[PDB]
Amino acid sequence: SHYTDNRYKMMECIKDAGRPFYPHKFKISMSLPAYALKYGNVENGYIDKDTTLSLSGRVTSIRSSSSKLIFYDIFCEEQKVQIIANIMEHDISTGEFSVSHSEIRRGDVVGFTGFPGKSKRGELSLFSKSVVLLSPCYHMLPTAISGLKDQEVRYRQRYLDLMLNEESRKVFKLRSRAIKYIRNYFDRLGFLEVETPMLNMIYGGAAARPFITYHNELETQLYMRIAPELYLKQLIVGGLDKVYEIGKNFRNEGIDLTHNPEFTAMEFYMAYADYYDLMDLTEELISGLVLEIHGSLKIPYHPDGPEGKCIEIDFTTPWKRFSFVEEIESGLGEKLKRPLDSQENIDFMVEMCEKHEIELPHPRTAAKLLDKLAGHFVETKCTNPSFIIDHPQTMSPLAKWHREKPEMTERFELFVLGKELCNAYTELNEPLQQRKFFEQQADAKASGDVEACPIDETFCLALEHGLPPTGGWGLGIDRLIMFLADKNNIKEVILFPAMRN
Amino acid sequence: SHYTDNRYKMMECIKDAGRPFYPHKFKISMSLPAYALKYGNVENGYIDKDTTLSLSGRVTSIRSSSSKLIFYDIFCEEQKVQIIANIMEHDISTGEFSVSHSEIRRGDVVGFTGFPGKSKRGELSLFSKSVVLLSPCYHMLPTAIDQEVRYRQRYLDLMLNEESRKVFKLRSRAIKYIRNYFDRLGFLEVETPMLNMIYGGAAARPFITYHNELETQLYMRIAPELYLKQLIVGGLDKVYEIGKNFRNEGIDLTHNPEFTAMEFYMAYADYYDLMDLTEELISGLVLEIHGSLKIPYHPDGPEGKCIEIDFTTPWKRFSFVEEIESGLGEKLKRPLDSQENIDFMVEMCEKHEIELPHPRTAAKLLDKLAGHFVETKCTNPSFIIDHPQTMSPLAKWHREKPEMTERFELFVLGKELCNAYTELNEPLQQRKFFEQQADAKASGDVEACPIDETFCLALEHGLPPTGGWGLGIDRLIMFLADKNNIKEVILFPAMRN
Ligand SMILES: NCCCC[C@H](N)C(=O)NS(=O)(=O)OC[C@H]1O[C@@H](n2cnc3c(N)ncnc32)[C@H](O)[C@@H]1O
Ligand SMILES: NCCCC[C@H](N)C(=O)NS(=O)(=O)OC[C@H]1O[C@@H](n2cnc3c(N)ncnc32)[C@H](O)[C@@H]1O
Ligand SMILES: [Cl-]
Ligand code: NA
Repeated sequence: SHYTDNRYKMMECIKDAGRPFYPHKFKISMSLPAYALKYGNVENGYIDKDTTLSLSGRVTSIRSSSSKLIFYDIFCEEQKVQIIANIMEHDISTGEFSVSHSEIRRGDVVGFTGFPGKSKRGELSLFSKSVVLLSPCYHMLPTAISGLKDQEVRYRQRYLDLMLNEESRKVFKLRSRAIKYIRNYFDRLGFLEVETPMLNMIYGGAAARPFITYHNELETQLYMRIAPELYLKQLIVGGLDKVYEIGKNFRNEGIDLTHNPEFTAMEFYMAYADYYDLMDLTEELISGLVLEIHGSLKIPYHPDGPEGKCIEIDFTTPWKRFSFVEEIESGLGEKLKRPLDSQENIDFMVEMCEKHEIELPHPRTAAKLLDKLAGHFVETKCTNPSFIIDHPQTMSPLAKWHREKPEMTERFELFVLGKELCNAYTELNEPLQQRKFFEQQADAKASGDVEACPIDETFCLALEHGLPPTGGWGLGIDRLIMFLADKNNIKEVILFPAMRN
Repeated sequence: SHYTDNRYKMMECIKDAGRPFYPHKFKISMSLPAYALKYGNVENGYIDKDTTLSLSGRVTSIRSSSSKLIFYDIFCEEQKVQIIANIMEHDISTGEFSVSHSEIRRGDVVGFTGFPGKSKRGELSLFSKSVVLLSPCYHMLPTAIDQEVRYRQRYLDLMLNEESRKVFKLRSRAIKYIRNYFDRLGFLEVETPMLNMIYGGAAARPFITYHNELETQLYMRIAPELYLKQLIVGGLDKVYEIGKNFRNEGIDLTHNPEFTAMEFYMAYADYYDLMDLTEELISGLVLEIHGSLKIPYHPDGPEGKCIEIDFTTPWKRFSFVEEIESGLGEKLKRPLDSQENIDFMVEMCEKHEIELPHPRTAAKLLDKLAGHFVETKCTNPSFIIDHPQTMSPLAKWHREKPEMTERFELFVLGKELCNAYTELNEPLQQRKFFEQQADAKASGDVEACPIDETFCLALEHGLPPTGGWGLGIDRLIMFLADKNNIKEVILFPAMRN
């Protein structure tokens, strides 16, 4: 592009002519938002020639109306301000007027000094005496994201999206706001926020394939964590009673509209809670947060982008419960075989998948087949926030056996519009069973289940020191933002999402 | 261990007799802190047989004073309560008195139900009618805190040693204060990728991993710097991030392979602004935690000697090259990255018995000299300033000093806490300095970073004048909590073997 080349040449001409080249420090008098706050309500034509002020931002517009007069718009911290540069007011010690302004291009980061007020037409303005080129833009910028080459430019060059698209900036402010609300909710309950390792000698705490790496000096392989669950429960053994953690998990899996290989999760562990308590807390936290952002519990959503239809999500509590096995059997019209992990039920579930054209998982463990059946018959019923509850033990190796239902656990997942938001349970705190389920996990992994975890002996030893009855819970922060901010693509709520190619 | 095997045998006998086996839910009437608050003032010997309460904690002591009377201490949420179990009050529907209590051991997590009050001797007590085993402990616990056990079994350290719990509460309080400092300034907290196609932003060897679906090698981030600056190009003006970095390097008293760093980027700041902010932020936090700017520190552990660290402002500044030349009694050769000065710095390291770096780049030699001559003088919080450009590939050239940059490091007791600078925002130079890093890496420098074209393209869209800054949260907690081992401030630190 000839434009980038010429700009470099211009900057070389500036630097070798002794003129301002990338000044180190520009001292603004106030922000542009502060400027609009102080001066936005003056009368049209008002100017305070007794006050000199320095302002800075990115040039979004240049218009020379005459040989004597140049109009700029600059933008900074969500505020636009017009600069009126009149040759009569020009500080000639900064160079001749026409030379000073010939160095400026739309998109440049620049400073101005001048008198505050309002043009006779009512535009909030600075009547400038000087202009300083702080940081030039070397590329021709479009006017909006609509002028970009493709819309993947928004994700690969996020600075362009943030520069040109106010809706993108709003998303990441909302994301911060929601996380603040969430922290405050648990801080007020007396929780302690902790950090537990993202480098693990043994990965665990979820059904997910890990990233593998290696520590040279300790001569050992490590896994990026797929979940903090196993460390956090050890803190409850240690007596901290209420802990939470907000941070990244790493899952070496495919990317789609609701999966990024790193994502932000919150987990908390509350001694003496069970999953009934956790269901009530989930409803209270999420509906409070929805109310905080939206002013009611019925919020809009565009499932096919904003050129599509607009639906309503109703967060009114209490939310519907679906029982895992019962809702599958209602969809099938017959019962699963018992025990659920028998070879007989495994064969039956295979024949049910092929009957209902459900893509088989690999390998064909009972847990993975149950999950496929659930995704087909149950998760698709979850339009408004719904709990899917009481998952079979065989697919929940860390959830405590259900106090009433054989073969099930005290577990729930929260689903919104068929997408999973939360995973939670009464915690398994019995070491014999826990060891047994770890062995079954290790067996599945050895059979090719890349989402099954190895046995963690350190964790079994911790349970032998006595984990109090405890309730635990995990939430996908990014997926929460998708719903709060009305995005159907997770790449909209992560600043630098993973991209192919 | 016979004790562990025997406890498994007890729990099977319990399960097979239909007796309580890991109850799913125990509803406490109130917490032990709440119980202490409500009844801790009643007269001695007082008892309210009209009020029945349920309490739970971990058993810390069992005294079976007679066949009819058993005293327990339970502990939960930092509060101890005594349980007085008299056979005449026992709910025999839960088992005969002797059978119910034969199932409990020290260290078990248990619940009790009974009447509130105070023993005649004046101890806050529950006069219990029942006991329920909630989660047994299968191991004999010591009265008190190898001491490497504290780090490999952190739950035992927390269970038994209040000081360990105090540290991690202090850590939380400190991070809260820091978030609040920047939130009130209008900063926006952000999250940038920990998996990187290209590592950069620091001098460190990365961890290497691999994403199978995309068939691409990846690095874990050594720092978020390059992404965060892209956010200032995007116009967010004031951002910060608090999270893990990953560095594939040796562990010692101040290094863990993952650690918690805070970085922030402030449009229109330079490094003099950032020095003033560092002073205000840190001294205010020290004063908040300690009630003065002079605090104790034990460099050789708690039984060793105790010194005083003084955070009174303004803090000392040391100029990087000038202080080295003071220590040498002679001047470095110019330019500092010429082969002549590289050879001269090698001579100076041999003369002063400073171990040589590999490879022997100007930058790493300069670092070794500074480590010997300048970092050692930083007892109280001190800024080392104006690093040569050759060791500062992302820092903007000094407005006055040739070959130097507008950079500082904060040191405390000879340990690095902060690294900050006026950000380089001129793309031509930045490309040149990335090319020199790539050359160093190709010559064997495993801490030099490859060229990141996506960052250079970002700078061509115009990065405002900006000041940026990183802090090692863990190392800060070390001084605030008076620990000389980074393993004391990280819940699950990395361990050898
Ligand atoms: N002891 C109770 C269980 C706690 C949570 C458990 N350790 C766990 O990790 N569950 S999870 O369901 O695998 O992850 C929690 C949430 O993370 C979200 N998640 C999972 N994978 C991804 C990906 N790849 N991107 C984004 N969000 C994701 C989703 O909302 C899940 O409900
Ligand atoms: N643009 C301004 C520069 C910002 C910081 C820069 N990106 C950076 O990473 N500097 S750093 O010095 O490499 O890391 C910041 C701090 O992290 C701390 N640190 C570094 N390595 C470790 C390790 N290994 N463990 C613990 N703490 C560590 C130490 O306090 C450093 O001052
Ligand atoms: Cl002393
Ligand atoms: Na309700």
